[PDB]
Amino acid sequence: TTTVGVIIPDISSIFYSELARGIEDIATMYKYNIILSNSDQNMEKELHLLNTMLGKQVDGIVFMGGNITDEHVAEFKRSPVPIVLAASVEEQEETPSVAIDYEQAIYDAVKLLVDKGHTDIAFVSGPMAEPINRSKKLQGYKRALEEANLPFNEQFVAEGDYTYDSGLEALQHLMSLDKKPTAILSATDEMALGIIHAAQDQGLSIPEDLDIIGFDNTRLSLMVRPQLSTVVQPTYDIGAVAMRLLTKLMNKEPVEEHIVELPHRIELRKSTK
Amino acid sequence: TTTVGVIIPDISSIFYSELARGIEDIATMYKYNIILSNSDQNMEKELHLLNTMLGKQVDGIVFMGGNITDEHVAEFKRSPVPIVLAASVEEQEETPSVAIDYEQAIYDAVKLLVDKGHTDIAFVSGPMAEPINRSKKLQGYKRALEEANLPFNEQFVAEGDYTYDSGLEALQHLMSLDKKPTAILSATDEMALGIIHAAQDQGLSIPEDLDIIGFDNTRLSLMVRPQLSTVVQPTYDIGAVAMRLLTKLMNKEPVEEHIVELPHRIELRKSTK
Amino acid sequence: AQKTFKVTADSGIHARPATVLVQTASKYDADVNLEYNGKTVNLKSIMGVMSLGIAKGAEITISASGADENDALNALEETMKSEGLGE
Amino acid sequence: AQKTFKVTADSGIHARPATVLVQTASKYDADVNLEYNGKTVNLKSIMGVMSLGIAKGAEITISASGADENDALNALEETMKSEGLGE
Repeated sequence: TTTVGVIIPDISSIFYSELARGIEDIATMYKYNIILSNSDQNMEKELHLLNTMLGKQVDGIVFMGGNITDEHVAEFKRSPVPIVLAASVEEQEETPSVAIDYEQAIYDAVKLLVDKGHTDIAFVSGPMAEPINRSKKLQGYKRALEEANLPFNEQFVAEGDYTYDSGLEALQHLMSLDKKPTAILSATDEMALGIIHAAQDQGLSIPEDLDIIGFDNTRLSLMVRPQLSTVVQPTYDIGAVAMRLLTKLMNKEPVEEHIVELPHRIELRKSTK
Repeated sequence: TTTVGVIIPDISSIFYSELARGIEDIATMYKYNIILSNSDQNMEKELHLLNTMLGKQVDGIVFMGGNITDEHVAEFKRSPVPIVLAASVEEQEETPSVAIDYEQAIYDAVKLLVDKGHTDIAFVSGPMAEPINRSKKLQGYKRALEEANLPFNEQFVAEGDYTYDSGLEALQHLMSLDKKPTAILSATDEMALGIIHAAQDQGLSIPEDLDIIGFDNTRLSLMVRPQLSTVVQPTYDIGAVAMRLLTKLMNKEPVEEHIVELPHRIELRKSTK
Repeated sequence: AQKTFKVTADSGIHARPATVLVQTASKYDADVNLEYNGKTVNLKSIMGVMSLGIAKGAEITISASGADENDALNALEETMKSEGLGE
Repeated sequence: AQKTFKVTADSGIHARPATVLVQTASKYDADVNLEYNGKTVNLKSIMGVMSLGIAKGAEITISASGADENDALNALEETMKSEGLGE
């Protein structure tokens, strides 16, 4: 009875716990219970939970994952209940989902840095095995450079894992190049924190020696010195809009576009000149 | 069928999202579904969700809250299903609960600071309206000073709200005293982050000018410069042990002590000399 | 019923505060709208409201036509400051 | 079956890694124990294991008596490094 399942990689995540709160609030508002399950991004786990959720007779599901394959897609379509993706990327774009335009956001961030005089701009992404990184965020980075008539050099792309440590190492990696970047854009705020501190551990001054821009605008953006300039992602809203869109599907009300892109923007603080 | 409800103040919390993950893992391990609900620490909301959870025929409940009144206590006892408290304080100590000894932990932290030569030691707590702050953490602070033959002066106690901002203001408040403290113990890591940055915004050097010790040892402890010395609280474990203890109650297996206190310790980093 | 405000909250019209305002507007039969940048949406619609992406500093207008329109605008005005969103 | 290790992980024997190890020990009929500081607990017991509060640098001993005791210790040894807990 009136219950929806929520598959999420890790509820203890600063990002996913916020998305989850947004989902729950709208779920409470509309009288829906929430069965929460963690997947750790394990495909077998995700597909299994999907069938497991059905066993509990859920009325719908909100799915969050960093690797949506054609197999996930088919499973989502054949599921007897409505499914909505939140903060996730599905290249095929067939499953209703709510997120922002990651490609544009990164593009905007890079363009900004370019308009400021940067030629050697670096991008610290999340695992390239995830479409959101390799197919969206990296593409916005590529497009911005190409549009500014700048070459795309792999050396200016470091691969992190969303972890604070990866950001620390990401920075030390990039500063090891013969030609270091003068600006660094991180696919995440937590990695951006590591970059800033690693830069400072090596004696560099932010924003002086290096312009740094994060991505998401989580509270972590304010808990750093200098405070992080970041791309804003209405994380709570994505969860809310996702659950709300799901309730429309479950109550068969009119759906104007199943693929929703909430607006983004850039909050400039002190990590950029 | 095999489902337990989980009442939590705020799932987006860095602390509560970790407790929640621990609960879910053991819940998955033992085949229990999890109905998650946020209360925002609103008493009427908490008691209401309690009866609401029962309406869903849950087999047990894990409760987390900062203000457990005699009314909560009675409601927990009369509930037809087992209830376990996690990371919460219940002065009456009648309801099975899993946590650490907050009183001792604070005491140990203060004693440490004293053994180092500090005479003017400050404590930044959470809302004093919460027993864990006024009845436990503040008591450990009081006992440590009294035992070291030091007077208890209210001026060295600032009230925060767990927020990073409250820590910022907490510090500015304490440094406004005619006689400033030489060491500051925060009831939380996020408030400890604010204290450090506010101290640095005013030109002070940590640990040089001020010894700072946090509480919890969340990832936030490592994401600061200098890295925060903190009291360790096995947060994930509390969630795990809470859910595990609940399953024992729901399956009527032998229960050796309903009031569990997991061990704590202190991790010294660079925010202390 | 109608009134214009200027968002003060740093987070603009988003998250929990946005949900609260929407839940307030929903407690009335009157049509409650939210005008911003020439785009008008149902103030009782989570998707419509959050889709506007209202940042700090913006100017919005809350409409309300119906029986309880006056009560609506009154409750919303309260939520706007109650939730520290704008004035 | 038996073997001593020294915890390397900074977080010691706690959280997810602790749950994993316990879930590994549970996949066997043999009694699997965990000795530490003179206190022995059921390695299949979440409450027993996490109650020891094993920090980084400690030395623990994993026992196992029964039919699959050998397989048990073998799987656990794997989990210890698989989960980067100790060696």
